[PDB]
Amino acid sequence: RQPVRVLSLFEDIKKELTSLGFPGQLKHVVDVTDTVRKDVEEWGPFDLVYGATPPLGHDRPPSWYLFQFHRLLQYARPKPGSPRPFFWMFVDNLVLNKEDLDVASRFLEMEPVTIPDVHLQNAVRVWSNIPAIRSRHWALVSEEELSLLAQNKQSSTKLVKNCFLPLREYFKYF
Amino acid sequence: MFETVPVWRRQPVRVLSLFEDIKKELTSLGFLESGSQLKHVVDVTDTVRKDVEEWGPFDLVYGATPPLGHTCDRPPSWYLFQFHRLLQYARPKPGSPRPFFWMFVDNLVLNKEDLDVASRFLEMEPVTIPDVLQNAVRVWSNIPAIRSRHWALVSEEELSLLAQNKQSSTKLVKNCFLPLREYFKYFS
Amino acid sequence: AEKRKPIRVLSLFDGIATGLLVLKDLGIQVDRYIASEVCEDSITVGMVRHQGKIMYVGDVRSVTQKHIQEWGPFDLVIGGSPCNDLSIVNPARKGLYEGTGRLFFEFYRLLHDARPKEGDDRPFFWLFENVVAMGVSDKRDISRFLESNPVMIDAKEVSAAHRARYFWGNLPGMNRPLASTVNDKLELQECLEHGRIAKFSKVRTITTRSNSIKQGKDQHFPVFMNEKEDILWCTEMERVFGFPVHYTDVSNMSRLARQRLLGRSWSVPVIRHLFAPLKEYFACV
Amino acid sequence: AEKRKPIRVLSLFDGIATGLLVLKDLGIQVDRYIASEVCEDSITVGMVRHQGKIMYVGDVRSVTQKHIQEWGPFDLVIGGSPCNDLSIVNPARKGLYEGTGRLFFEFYRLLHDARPKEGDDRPFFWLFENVVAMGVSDKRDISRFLESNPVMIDAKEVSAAHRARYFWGNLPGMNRPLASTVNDKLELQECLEHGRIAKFSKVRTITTRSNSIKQGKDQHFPVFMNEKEDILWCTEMERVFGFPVHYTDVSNMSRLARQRLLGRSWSVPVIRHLFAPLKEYFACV
DNA sequence: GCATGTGTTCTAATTAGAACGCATG
DNA sequence: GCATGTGTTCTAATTAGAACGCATG
Ligand SMILES: Nc1ncnc2c1ncn2[C@@H]1O[C@H](CSCC[C@H](N)C(=O)O)[C@@H](O)[C@H]1O
Ligand SMILES: Nc1ncnc2c1ncn2[C@@H]1O[C@H](CSCC[C@H](N)C(=O)O)[C@@H](O)[C@H]1O
Repeated sequence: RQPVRVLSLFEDIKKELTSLGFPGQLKHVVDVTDTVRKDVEEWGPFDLVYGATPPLGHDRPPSWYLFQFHRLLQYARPKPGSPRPFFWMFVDNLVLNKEDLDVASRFLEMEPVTIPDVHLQNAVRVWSNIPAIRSRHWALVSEEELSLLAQNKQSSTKLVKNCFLPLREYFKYF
Repeated sequence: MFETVPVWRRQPVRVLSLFEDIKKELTSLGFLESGSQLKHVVDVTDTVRKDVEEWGPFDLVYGATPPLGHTCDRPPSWYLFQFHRLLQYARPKPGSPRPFFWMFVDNLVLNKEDLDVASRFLEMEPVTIPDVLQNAVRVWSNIPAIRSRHWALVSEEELSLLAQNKQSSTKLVKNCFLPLREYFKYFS
Repeated sequence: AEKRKPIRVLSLFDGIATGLLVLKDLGIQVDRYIASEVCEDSITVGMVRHQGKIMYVGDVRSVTQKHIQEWGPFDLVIGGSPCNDLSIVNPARKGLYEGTGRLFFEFYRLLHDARPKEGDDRPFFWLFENVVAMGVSDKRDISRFLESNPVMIDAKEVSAAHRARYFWGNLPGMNRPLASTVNDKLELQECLEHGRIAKFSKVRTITTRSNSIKQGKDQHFPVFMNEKEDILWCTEMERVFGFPVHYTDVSNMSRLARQRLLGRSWSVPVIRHLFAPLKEYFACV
Repeated sequence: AEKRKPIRVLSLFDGIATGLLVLKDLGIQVDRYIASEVCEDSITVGMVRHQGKIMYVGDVRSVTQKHIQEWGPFDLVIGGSPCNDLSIVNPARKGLYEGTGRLFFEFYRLLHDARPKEGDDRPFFWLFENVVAMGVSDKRDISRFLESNPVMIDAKEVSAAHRARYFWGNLPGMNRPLASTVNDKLELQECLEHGRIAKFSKVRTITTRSNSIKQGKDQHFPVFMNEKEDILWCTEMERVFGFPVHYTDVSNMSRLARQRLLGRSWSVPVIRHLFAPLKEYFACV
């Protein structure tokens, strides 16, 4: 089980991936506007491609992050026949409106999973080809409460880092 | 057909009078013997060409709009168009020996646009014959002495006024037939 | 004479030059085609579709006898005066002697001026068209002034629409029955564009009123398209009337302006039938 | 030697089916022409003018990866996404990422879905069109997503109108110099109806704004006709764009609806110049 | 350069639709 | 008989024209 090479877009995840126990093997790019195919190729192969919209209330159209993610994700795929395991994950902090969410599902060719935090408090949506993210039956949470959470957030991460958790099988730990 | 002919060779005029009868006028002037020549027709709606030919050759075709009052059963233009129709019916063959005259008289019933139509169909502008402004009439005809003489000028503004007084409701006016005396026999 | 000569035509109330279209289609050579018309859209269609062959002379009431003698002689005098004061579809019609009805007498006047003098054997033809749905008194008076009884011809026999029209004239064989020719389109279906279904075999009389294209007391839509109701398109009305497709597609005219022109015009195959025996009397390039 | 086969085309934002019109003009056999379009006026023009050849599949956002593979393989993928939020003629444009501007990425998506897999060397051509007069970053971003720079082609050199457009793609010889042909109407005078005088050689870019048919800051009338000035007619706009005359005369559309379609459409001779080399790769008539 | 533009919006004119109409074959 | 009609005049909906805009080749 080889280590992991991660391409990080917009948001750095070195601090979250160090507790994960997953030179450096993480390429982090802030804005990807002038990032062409050869640039992504030159950054070596990748096993995990991560991308996520900025926190609620932080400069760019929300769809931009999604479209640019898709573009670089296509740049970073391996050969058609599968040499090893390839993983990608796009995370939204509820910035995306109803329109943007359906665009997100159309381009990534799958429905999103809703990630809640209660004991609503903080929530996150996730598009991913990880079979482990999908089949976990998370506690059901709807939009109406997520919306109220957003409305109450604009007036002003854990299990999402456990969305990283089931990647431990794939690579060396610690 | 303009030229005058010697007295003895002239014939008693054959007259077609439409809408209004003028027998009394022509008789008083002496165009018709007091022993009864003049065909009078009130409604020409069903009158065809063969009827007119059957009614014998004509020398004078007369037409006149009814005088101001309720006597206007038909639209004012009806009299003009019908007059034109039957006039064409009664024209002599082109090498015609005798003089052929026609006349249309308006007693001011005709509005401006209808006057324009009348002049267009008869191919000439009317003559205003004022007898006084007591009375006045507009006259279309191929009779030279009528288009030639210079009567007193009358104003449309003055004439619209006569129309109003006559709507509220003679000798010299009957001199439209005067210049015809030298063309037909005269009885007296 | 010696040989046939190109025809000389006086067209009163010419509209969209249906007469010239029909003369051209029959191969009849045209010396001159003088048209009296006042509508700008009509004049534009005639100017464009016939490349300035037509000599336009404006209002019919401005046509003097001196003009007829100078522009002539004419071999053919055709026309169909306005009927918006004659047709009983207009509740406020003013009759033959008022409004636009009296424009008929202008035709009677010019026809009289156009006729050859006494002793002139030369062939002379005239045709006057108007509607059947008029007063019995106005029909009577028209017959009297034209000295002839009309022939009733419905375009339904020779086209895809009801159009009962009276025709006064002296054209050879006006009285003969109408035989359908190979080229005629007798059903509404033949007039529709691709992918359109006719709900009716023949449509009714098309007027300038927008919804004259709807059928019956119930005002039904004439065609089906994609299982939805629809009216006739302009190109389709043109086929129904017998005009070439896009004949009226000129001067950025709207559907209303086009139907206004079509609704006043003659059914082309009817005029073709009436004009057909004239090619014997005139040159045929 | 394996014979050439008829072409298989996916057309996104088809409009009035200019693509199919050009391909048929070049004599290229077309097996299937699958088009994505939303505007009912556009679809109607397409259905009628091509007699129902086009398979309409509706909104581009409803076209899936699986549908592309099931309807394919495609030889040619063409499209021109809306520019009402791209063109700098709109002071209220919302940009490439909002409004109708984001529809561009739908083309980008489906293009990727239509590409042959690895190891597949079969010929695959594509073309994307939009305006020169757009934001700098928007042109860059489009170039970034398509991984290509555009060729600039102005219709002015092959027709009677200015129209500077960007073309992304891999068509054989897109860069190559343009050449005049026998049926290239370079002058406005050649586009006008009979009896109408052209005041200018070329006209400026025609848009959905009606007065874009007038010229200059002073908004001059382009044409002279019979003692008056006039704008272009629908037929003349069609000729200016290189479409067949009366191409858009369908479904009772007004001048504005027709110019709305033309305003968005491609310049036909330009598309012919771009599609011409495809004659070598596919079966011909 | 600086003047041109796959558009949007607002106003008066037209459109497209519908009511109204009754004498006529 | 009873449906029909080369029309006219009402509406709410579109059309046709003009003002607005300023970054981009
Ligand atoms: N005063 C006038 N002088 C000449 N034409 C007139 C006129 N008043 C109305 N018209 C025209 O007379 C026409 C009557 S409708 C007849 C049109 C023609 N028969 C055709 O087949 O197209 C209308 O086009 C109208 O524009
Ligand atoms: N969501 C969508 N799906 C499919 N077509 C769409 C769409 N949104 C807009 N369109 C269409 O995209 C077109 C862009 S204009 C392009 C027209 C075309 N290139 C031609 O030659 O005519 C418009 O016709 C518009 O109706």
